[PDB]
Amino acid sequence: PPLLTDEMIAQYTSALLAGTITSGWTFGAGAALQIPFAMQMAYRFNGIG
Amino acid sequence: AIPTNFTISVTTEILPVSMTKTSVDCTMYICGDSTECSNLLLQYGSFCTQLKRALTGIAVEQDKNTQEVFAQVKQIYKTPPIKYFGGFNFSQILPDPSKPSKRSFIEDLLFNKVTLADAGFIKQYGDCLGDIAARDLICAQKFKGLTVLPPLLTDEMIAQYTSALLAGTITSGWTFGAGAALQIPFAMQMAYRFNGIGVTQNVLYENQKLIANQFNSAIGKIQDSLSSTASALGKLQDVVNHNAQALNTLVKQLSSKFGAISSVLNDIFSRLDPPEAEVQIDRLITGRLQSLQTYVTQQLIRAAEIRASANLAATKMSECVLGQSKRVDFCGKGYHLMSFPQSAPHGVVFLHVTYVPAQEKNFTTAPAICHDGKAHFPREGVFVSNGTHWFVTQRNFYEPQIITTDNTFVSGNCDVVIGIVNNTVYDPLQPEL
Amino acid sequence: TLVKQLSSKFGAISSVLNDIFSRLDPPEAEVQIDRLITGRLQSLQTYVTQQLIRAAEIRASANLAATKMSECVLGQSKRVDFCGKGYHLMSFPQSAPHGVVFLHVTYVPAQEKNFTTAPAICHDGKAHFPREGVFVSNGTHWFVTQRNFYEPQIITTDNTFVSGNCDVVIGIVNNTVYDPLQPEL
Amino acid sequence: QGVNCTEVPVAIHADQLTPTWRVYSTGSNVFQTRAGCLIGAEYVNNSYECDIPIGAGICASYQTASQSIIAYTMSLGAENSVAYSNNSI
Ligand SMILES: *[C@@H]1O[C@H](CO)[C@@H](O[C@@H]2O[C@H](CO)[C@@H](O)[C@H](O)[C@H]2NC(C)=O)[C@H](O)[C@H]1NC(C)=O
Ligand SMILES: *[C@@H]1O[C@H](CO)[C@@H](O[C@@H]2O[C@H](CO)[C@@H](O)[C@H](O)[C@H]2NC(C)=O)[C@H](O)[C@H]1NC(C)=O
Ligand SMILES: *[C@@H]1O[C@H](CO)[C@@H](O[C@@H]2O[C@H](CO)[C@@H](O)[C@H](O)[C@H]2NC(C)=O)[C@H](O)[C@H]1NC(C)=O
Ligand SMILES: *[C@@H]1O[C@H](CO)[C@@H](O[C@@H]2O[C@H](CO)[C@@H](O)[C@H](O)[C@H]2NC(C)=O)[C@H](O)[C@H]1NC(C)=O
Ligand SMILES: *[C@@H]1O[C@H](CO)[C@@H](O[C@@H]2O[C@H](CO)[C@@H](O)[C@H](O)[C@H]2NC(C)=O)[C@H](O)[C@H]1NC(C)=O
Ligand SMILES: *[C@@H]1O[C@H](CO)[C@@H](O[C@@H]2O[C@H](CO)[C@@H](O)[C@H](O)[C@H]2NC(C)=O)[C@H](O)[C@H]1NC(C)=O
Ligand SMILES: *[C@@H]1O[C@H](CO)[C@@H](O[C@@H]2O[C@H](CO)[C@@H](O)[C@H](O)[C@H]2NC(C)=O)[C@H](O)[C@H]1NC(C)=O
Ligand SMILES: *[C@@H]1O[C@H](CO)[C@@H](O)[C@H](O)[C@H]1NC(C)=O
Ligand SMILES: *[C@@H]1O[C@H](CO)[C@@H](O)[C@H](O)[C@H]1NC(C)=O
Ligand SMILES: *[C@@H]1O[C@H](CO)[C@@H](O)[C@H](O)[C@H]1NC(C)=O
Ligand SMILES: *[C@@H]1O[C@H](CO)[C@@H](O)[C@H](O)[C@H]1NC(C)=O
Ligand SMILES: *[C@@H]1O[C@H](CO)[C@@H](O)[C@H](O)[C@H]1NC(C)=O
Repeated sequence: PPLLTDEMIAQYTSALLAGTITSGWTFGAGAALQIPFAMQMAYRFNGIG
Repeated sequence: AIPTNFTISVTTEILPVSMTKTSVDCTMYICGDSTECSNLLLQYGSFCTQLKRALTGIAVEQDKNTQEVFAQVKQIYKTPPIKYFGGFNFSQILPDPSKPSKRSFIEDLLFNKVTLADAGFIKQYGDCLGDIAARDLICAQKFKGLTVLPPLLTDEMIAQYTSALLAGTITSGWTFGAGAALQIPFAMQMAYRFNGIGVTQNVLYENQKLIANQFNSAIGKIQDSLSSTASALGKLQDVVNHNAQALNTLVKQLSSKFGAISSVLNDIFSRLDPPEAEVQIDRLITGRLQSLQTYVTQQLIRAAEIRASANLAATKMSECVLGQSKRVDFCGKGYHLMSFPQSAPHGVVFLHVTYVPAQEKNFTTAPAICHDGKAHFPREGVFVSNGTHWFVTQRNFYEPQIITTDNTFVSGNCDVVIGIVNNTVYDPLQPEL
Repeated sequence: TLVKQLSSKFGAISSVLNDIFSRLDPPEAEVQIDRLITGRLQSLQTYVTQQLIRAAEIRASANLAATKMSECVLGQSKRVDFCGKGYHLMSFPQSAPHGVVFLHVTYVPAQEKNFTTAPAICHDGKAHFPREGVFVSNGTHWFVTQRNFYEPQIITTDNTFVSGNCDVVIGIVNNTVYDPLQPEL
Repeated sequence: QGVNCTEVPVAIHADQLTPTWRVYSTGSNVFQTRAGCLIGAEYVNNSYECDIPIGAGICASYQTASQSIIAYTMSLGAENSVAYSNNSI
């Protein structure tokens, strides 16, 4: 049997998705920082020029 | 939320680039000093030619891997005799001339934790000709035909390569990877490195001593960590363990009878006539040939993994030592600044320097500012307010500035954006006139 | 090699099936046939294994070729030393038998010149930093120019931004700033 | 490769040795390396680029009529000290 059950993998994916919605990309380089979603989309639009 | 400080952190990364080059002798391993077996072995075709030809591509590609990983500069740069790089202290990684070879302190620490066995890199016959006790693992294997070839590049040449790379990346920035080396002060280079990751230069020029102190503390910590603890250079030890264990298994597999009368050629030839000795000899020969083929197969399989690791190491080295990388989490955790290469007996070690913010604080925002019936957006930054007045800051550092027409641009009307607030913007033309 | 390995006795009388089948009774002919067949089958198995090994290297090269196509050709890579030596401009693919050829176009600086530089300019007791570029001097006067080319310009208020006081920067110097609004008024 | 010189390549008249080459191939310009001691190539002090790798940082090449094979030590590259100053670009 595999070491990691599917429940743990689901928990990992849920954590990643919640982090990337509620904090943008800042949670992958330190501590999570909250920011409204519209402003995050504006930042990404600036990113694509 | 917006941070106030930041932290300079230094990490480590280990990647193998090469493995030991080996060679085998077919006749000595199979027959072992018997003329009858040697004459009979000529009837099995070209198995030995196949094995000898397959065991040379690995040996040549090890040198190819080392050359493509380390040899990336046409010239050999040197640091100036006077060393003052804007307050930073690089003495822990710069080469030490008052010592055998030109290895630095970190490299000297590294060539003791993992160098458990340097193997028999061509040891002479007179080293162990039956004198004294001797008869260790290396000498017992050599008498069965298994040898070990020496690498093309000695450790001194690799140390010279790393020293040239590190001196070039200190004294010239990344300009030495495109054309010729162009000198530039180290402070004005860290200014570029900070300006790359969304932070202005006045952040660095007004916090230089703090940067230097944090970098020195981090380098001291990384020096202590390698000397202490379990010395996590385990990926460089697994290759050596696997090679030695495979060779040991190949040696031990020589005593199997393979369903014959005996496991020694001479006894079988002495105790039986050729008419019935032929079957036993054929059984032994085919058993030992099948035993030898699998070792070649496993070595050929492991060479692919070593090659993939070497390619990854070369890519990381080119894209992180010779320049700054914007890829996320490719070189360390955080925002990449600059990295240094160090040498290992069968690999390379990087010291990534990153930028990590800290000490965040709570705020409130607004997408625009409807003043005089027009929506004003931030040119580069974000609107924040501590509760009474609104400001424009950066995104990775807290530095408020008053709202001005200089750092805002108007676009459209203020009746379509959802979260507009009310405030005033100051035009610098009015106060002087 | 696979073709040439078909002329090996493998311990039998001969490497010819017809010769062994004749001249001999079935009880020993079958023994010789088994002796030949074992080797003639293990050789083919070895060849299959070697081909299966080479396929992986070929695929690992094809993936890199596809990535290089998609990044260098269909765009402009900013990663160092990926699409050629120097700053990348564009690439053109060409077709070769069992492969692909790229013609990377690059950009390399040629002729250099020494200069003296300063981090900031303290004019009215305030440090001025470049927006984008450097501060350079040809001996008497000071200019501002971009990093990758030599194009000096006069220092103005629309070309530098102030920050803080000029008692913190280590190597600040003295100069003047145009402030182009004043001469017009 | 793999053997000390120690007179053993000659092995007394070369008639009791497995190779049947001439004794001239055993007596010539003798050089000792880390990968086994080499016969028939002269050693030169100057360093060039590697042409025919030998091992342990030793290369051989056929260079000047053209003389015999010369064995040297490979050169990593040229020398260039960058004129670094703290107010220069
Ligand atoms: C940002 O962090 C720095 C250091 O992490 C802070 O400077 C420290 O200030 C305390 C105040 O007593 C001193 O005791 C420390 O010695 C300082 N650090 C060093 C390295 O000397 C600074 O105060 C922080 N800024 C804010 C706004 O909190
Ligand atoms: C850079 O760091 C090294 C530490 O590795 C400093 O060397 C130490 O200097 C102090 C005082 O000069 C001595 O008491 C220590 O014994 C030194 N350590 C070693 C290992 O020699 C060095 O001084 C630092 N650079 C500067 C400019 O101070
Ligand atoms: C929010 O920040 C602003 C900017 O500093 C504050 O405005 C000044 O605050 C200082 C603090 O004592 C006062 O002395 C000044 O008189 C304020 N400026 C003006 C124009 O009145 C503001 O007070 C801060 N808000 C809060 C709630 O602390
Ligand atoms: C800020 O968040 C609050 C909380 O969700 C928003 O209030 C919601 O607004 C939507 C918009 O129609 C309504 O459908 C929801 O019913 C509201 N929530 C509740 C609990 O009633 C608010 O609109 C947000 N601010 C802005 C400017 O969009
Ligand atoms: C910002 O100020 C404007 C005008 O000063 C406000 O717009 C007025 O909103 C009221 C809502 O009760 C309307 O009755 C008025 O007709 C609007 N003015 C005009 C000129 O049309 C706006 O509401 C203010 N925004 C905030 C967040 O207070
Ligand atoms: C440094 O550069 C400045 C500007 O390019 C030079 O100043 C000008 O020099 C020319 C000489 O060709 C004179 O004709 C101009 O009148 C000068 N302009 C001013 C405003 O004085 C300066 O000579 C250069 N210095 C050196 C040492 O080369
Ligand atoms: C840059 O210019 C400033 C202003 O002219 C200089 O500051 C003054 O320098 C004089 C020279 O000794 C001192 O007597 C004054 O006390 C300084 N003013 C203040 C407010 O401290 C500054 O010295 C100049 N920079 C250099 C390197 O000479
Ligand atoms: C910001 O506010 C939230 C809710 O009031 C609080 O939980 C959080 O700790 C605050 N952030 C910081 C950095 O204190
Ligand atoms: C700058 O001057 C130094 C000596 O002062 C010299 O070695 C160097 O070559 C000069 N720079 C260029 C680009 O020639
Ligand atoms: C081996 O060669 C070396 C030359 O480096 C020589 O000094 C030594 O006497 C030789 N013999 C032995 C047994 O080491
Ligand atoms: C050549 O090198 C040897 C030792 O490597 C040294 O004894 C000799 O003096 C050198 N000769 C020259 C001309 O450099
Ligand atoms: C910059 O270089 C000069 C000359 O080499 C030296 O006198 C000066 O001390 C250096 N700057 C600092 C801050 O040490």
